[PDB]
Amino acid sequence: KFTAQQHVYDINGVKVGGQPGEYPTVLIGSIFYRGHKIVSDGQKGIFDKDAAKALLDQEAELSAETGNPFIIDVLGESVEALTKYVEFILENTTAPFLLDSISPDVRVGALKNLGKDPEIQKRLIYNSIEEHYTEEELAAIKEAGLKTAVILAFSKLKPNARIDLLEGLIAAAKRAGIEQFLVDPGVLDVASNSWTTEAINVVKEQFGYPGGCAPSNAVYLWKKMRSKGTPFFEVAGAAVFTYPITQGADFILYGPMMNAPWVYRAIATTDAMIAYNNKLTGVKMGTTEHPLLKIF
Amino acid sequence: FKFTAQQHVYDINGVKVGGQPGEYPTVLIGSIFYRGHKIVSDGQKGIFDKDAAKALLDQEAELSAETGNPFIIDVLGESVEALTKYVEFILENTTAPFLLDSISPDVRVGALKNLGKDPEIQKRLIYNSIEEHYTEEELAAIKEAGLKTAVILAFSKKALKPNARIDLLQGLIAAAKRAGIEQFLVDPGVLDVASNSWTTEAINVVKEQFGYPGGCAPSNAVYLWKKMRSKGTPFFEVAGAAVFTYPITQGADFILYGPMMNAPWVYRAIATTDAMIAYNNKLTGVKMGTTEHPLLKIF
Ligand SMILES: CN1c2c(O)nc(N)nc2NC[C@@H]1CNc1ccc(C(=O)N[C@@H](CCC(=O)O)C(=O)O)cc1
Ligand SMILES: CN1c2c(O)nc(N)nc2NC[C@@H]1CNc1ccc(C(=O)N[C@@H](CCC(=O)O)C(=O)O)cc1
Repeated sequence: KFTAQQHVYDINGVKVGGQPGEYPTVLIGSIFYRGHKIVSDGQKGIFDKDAAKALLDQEAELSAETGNPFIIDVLGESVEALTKYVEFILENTTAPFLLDSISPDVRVGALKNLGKDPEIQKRLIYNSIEEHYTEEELAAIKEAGLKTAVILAFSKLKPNARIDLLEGLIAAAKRAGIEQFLVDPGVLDVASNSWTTEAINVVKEQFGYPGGCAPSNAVYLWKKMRSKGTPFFEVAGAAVFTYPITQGADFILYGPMMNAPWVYRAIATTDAMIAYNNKLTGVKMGTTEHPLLKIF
Repeated sequence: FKFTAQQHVYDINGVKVGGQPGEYPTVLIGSIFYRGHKIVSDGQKGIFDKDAAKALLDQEAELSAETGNPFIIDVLGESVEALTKYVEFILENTTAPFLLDSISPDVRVGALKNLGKDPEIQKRLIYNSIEEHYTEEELAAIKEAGLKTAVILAFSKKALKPNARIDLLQGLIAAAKRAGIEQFLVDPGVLDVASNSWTTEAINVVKEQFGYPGGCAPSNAVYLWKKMRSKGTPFFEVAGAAVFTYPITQGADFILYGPMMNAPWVYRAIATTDAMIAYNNKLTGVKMGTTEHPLLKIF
């Protein structure tokens, strides 16, 4: 149980945040990532629409099974590609999504192209407000009327240098008109997932913002474990992805959506055990759509 | 160094168990000759496929060498004859310490008599377990054999809540000490998959207050979880990995992971959790007690 009153956000019906055991973990799957084989052209955003739709439908089916809500991590390396990717996601799921590029120019460029349909405001989450945020990003976010952003509380390493960042990143996000802050302290490698999780606990303990991370960042490149094949890679992946949840995290970017079938079953199990602690902490489940009431 | 109490680290025939989080790798305890282990043709006389049994022990040694997770064998028996034969086989076919494991105190004492005095028994045999309703005969049998390590099942129908379970110790530790036990592996018990969170909280209380190595059998309900197991591979294994790694994330020292056939996936999951926990040591100042650790092996 965290000292700070925990912020629970409703993003187009997706609840995220609260005391551990209050709400299920929100699972965030990546689509059109670098080397996503359904993409034939990452510059023009040419991709297999049948394959993309099949991933979105699988996500909805797994979400319905476990009670873990989903937000799509929509990656793009160009304004043209990310715009087409988001247009596809808008039409083919109801889920909220991350507008995700490592380039702030791609993110702002895509935002301008996507326009001012109120569906953008309701579903689009800015990924992310980072250490080197620009006044232009803040102004573009405000002009778009976005209310949720990922805050990437990461620099160049200890949890303390990550909190130092929160003018802070929260103050900057507030200037952009952001009211809902999804705090991501960043993940540098597999081993230091423990450092990230430490930063997550400070965020929830001190501020009560939802806290999460991308434990996916180095796991898929861990060839020594991945080369062992199934189910050895998947249980190692499960250990890494569930670790932040055991330390009270609210959301996980689990990497490529093709991994959803094993990720959801692992994360749902951790959620169920943590919610059983509610009986000792006095925490009330915020929803009956929870792994504890679904997976047994 | 999250626990207040100085943590006991035990050396059981070279297997280190205990410490502060990230100091030592998780000790993994696989079950052999469990009820409906299909390598047993006769559970009453203890007739088993010795080649299949040796293959499991050899696989355990290989996985242990790969990750650095040490191993103790959970030797289950339903009769004095069977458990005697199982322990005689384990003694000759591995160096690993082992749990003398029956739910019947009469079977545990019976097997102890059959095995009798042997410096190997005093070195490697761990009594599984000293329980709420222990008998004076058990304590006298344990002292006669000269055992120095026992599992303490800190569980009662009357003590479901974490604080209540550990209240049994002081008590169960006194009973063990009367039997000449010097090393206590505290197991608060696992009733179901969901209440592993309760078991893990009980492990935290033991380590916080007493500093005894704390562990459990998250295996107890996992293999009977039909809804998840019916999904098959790798869905059952990642769900089982979530259950088995959970106590370790909260500072537990050893896991009874169930049937040894599961060791290939269990070792890879637990080694990963151990590696991440040990990387925290750069911030707490805990010194890894050994270089034979997942953090230095799995990457
Ligand atoms: C960088 N990381 C991240 C983060 O840490 N925080 C936020 N908010 N957003 C993001 N977005 C992107 C990323 C999370 N998503 C990921 C992370 C990693 C991969 C990945 O490893 N892909 C593989 C190829 C796919 C594969 O091997 O299966 C690669 O080698 O690049 C794919 C997607
Ligand atoms: C009860 N539990 C336990 C415990 O909680 N604490 C201690 N110290 N020792 C023990 N020893 C026995 C047990 C831990 N080991 C286990 C737990 C469960 C199983 C198990 O579910 N076996 C089943 C399923 C076999 C299978 O489906 O693979 C069987 O039919 O035998 C097999 C072994």
